[PDB]
Amino acid sequence: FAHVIFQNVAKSYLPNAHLECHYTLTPYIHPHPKDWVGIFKVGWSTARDYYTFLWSPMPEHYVEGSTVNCVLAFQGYYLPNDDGEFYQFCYVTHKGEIRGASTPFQFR
Amino acid sequence: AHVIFQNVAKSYLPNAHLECHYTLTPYIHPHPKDWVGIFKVGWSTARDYYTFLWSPMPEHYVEGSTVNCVLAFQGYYLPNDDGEFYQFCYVTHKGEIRGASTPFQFR
Amino acid sequence: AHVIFQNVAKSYLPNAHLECHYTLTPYIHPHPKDWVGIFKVGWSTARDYYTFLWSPMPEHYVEGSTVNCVLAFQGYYLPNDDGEFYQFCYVTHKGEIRGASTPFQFR
Amino acid sequence: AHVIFQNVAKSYLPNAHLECHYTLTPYIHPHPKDWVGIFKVGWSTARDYYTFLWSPMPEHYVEGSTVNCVLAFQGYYLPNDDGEFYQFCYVTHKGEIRGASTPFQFR
Amino acid sequence: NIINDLSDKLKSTMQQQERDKDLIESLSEDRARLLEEKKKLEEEVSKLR
Amino acid sequence: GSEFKENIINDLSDKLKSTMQQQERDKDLIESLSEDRARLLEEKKKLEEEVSKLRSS
Amino acid sequence: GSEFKENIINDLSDKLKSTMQQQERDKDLIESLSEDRARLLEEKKKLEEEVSKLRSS
Amino acid sequence: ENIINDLSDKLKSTMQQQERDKDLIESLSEDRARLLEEKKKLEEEVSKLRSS
Repeated sequence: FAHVIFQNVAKSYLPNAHLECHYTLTPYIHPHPKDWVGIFKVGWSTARDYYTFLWSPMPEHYVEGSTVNCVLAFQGYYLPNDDGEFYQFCYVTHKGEIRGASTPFQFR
Repeated sequence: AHVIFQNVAKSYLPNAHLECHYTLTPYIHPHPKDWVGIFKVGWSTARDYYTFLWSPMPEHYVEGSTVNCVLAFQGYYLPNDDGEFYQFCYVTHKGEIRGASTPFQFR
Repeated sequence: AHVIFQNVAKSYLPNAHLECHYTLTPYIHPHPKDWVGIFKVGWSTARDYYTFLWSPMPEHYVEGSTVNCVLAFQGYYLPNDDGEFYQFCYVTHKGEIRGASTPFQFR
Repeated sequence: AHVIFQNVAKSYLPNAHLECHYTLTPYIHPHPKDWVGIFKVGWSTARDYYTFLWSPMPEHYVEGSTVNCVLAFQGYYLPNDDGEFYQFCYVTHKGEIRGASTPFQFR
Repeated sequence: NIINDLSDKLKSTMQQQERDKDLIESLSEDRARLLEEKKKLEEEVSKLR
Repeated sequence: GSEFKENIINDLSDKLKSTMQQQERDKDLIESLSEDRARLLEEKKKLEEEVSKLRSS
Repeated sequence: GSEFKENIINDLSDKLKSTMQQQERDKDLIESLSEDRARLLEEKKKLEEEVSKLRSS
Repeated sequence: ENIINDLSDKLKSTMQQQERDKDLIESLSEDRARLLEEKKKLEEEVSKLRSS
């Protein structure tokens, strides 16, 4: 239930500064063009609780069974404020299930 | 009542660009943090905008002026064909409405 | 002359695009490898062109018809401002000149 | 020669995209209006090129350096299968041929 | 080189424009629904008093 | 350079400035919607609790 | 997608088709010009030979 | 998503080829014109050294 593994997740990111989200599709997930990565405040219940999101691009020339490394760039204006709350990256499939949840971080 | 919206149709195609025409009467002085919002009819406060654009500050403004303006809302700023009524509202940087258009549906 | 050039000016600006207007009279059947060239006045053969463009086959050509055409010469097909006179010429795929305009200068 | 043409074949397919590899020795400083022409063997002056490309100024050039370059001649820049011999030649903006390749044929 | 830089900035600008459009569309509609759910939840709390 | 080239430069530069201007508008909208949507989320959850805590009453 | 995106897509697509259409004209002109210049160059050399071979004959 | 990138990429390439083509056409057509004049000038010096 981590079929998606976020990598190199800092403990904090500078507010309103461009960011890169690194994650790995394990063989156990078949990526879909309506999969997405959200920034979620810690304590989310459902996929509606996202802050902002970006579609996860379909890996080029995908092969079933492969392990695929990905990067999403989050613009500074997609990001929570320096509000003292903790956030995580989450991988949401087109069915709405969360299949990846990173370690928490703060915007500061 | 110090901002007049003009040529407001009773309907607008969803997901199609749109032009909001309004006039600043002498009763108002524009401010860079004035904005024009799309509101569901029946709103209560400025917090109930659907989307908004800042109102571009008229160039070479003279006090006492009467100035015509237009903002372009892209299609992706607009409500869907949801059967509801909306209007344009002019909000000042101080947070007071000063203009409200006739209503329209997105259909 | 089975091909009449139309609206030929006395001069054209160097290095500016250009519209060459011409008419296919009933007397000529257009061939896909006919072409329009710019020629310096005084030319002897079709070999003397400056630059040229293939004349496009009119869509749905009808035997007996009269067909008005336009080719756009880009500025870098054109002679410089060199004090010489030029003309358009229509060259058939056999190599016969069957239309030659009034001359013009590039300036 | 101050320019060295590399990996040039004894022949190239007519009307096939081609790549011309050369090397700027320390002996020359590249200039933006330097150029590489295809010449028919036996040329006399730089006027006898067949076609030509400006040699692209290498970015962040360092004087004394050794810089390798590639230019892509499109098929429609090349001579036909005419039985003749050609070579690449590097011509400086001062008009001097400072590199000249081994000969090839287009066949 | 002027065309290259223009065509790259145009490229990246509109790759971002598409992501922004998708976000604005989701945020717009969901916020609208939240305002109504909030309006109707205060309805239940004041009618429970 | 030529006129053919400059008309496309100008065309490209026009659309670039027009899309970039739209991006500023989009950035300001996104900043407002995302923060206010966050607060509507928390206000909703606080309201749902007083519902459950008053049928608990 | 969007109408904003679709209208820049359509415009850039028309800009692309026009320039490619220009490029086909350019290729045809370069083919004729480069062949003909070559033939002119050999004709000039074959003619200048006949002037020095006529001035000593 | 490819379509934004693909027409930008095709635009870049086809217009960098167009700049080279314009410079060649301008060069080729100017010099071919001068050549045409020199060749006809030569044929006149040839015929008027015979036809006397």
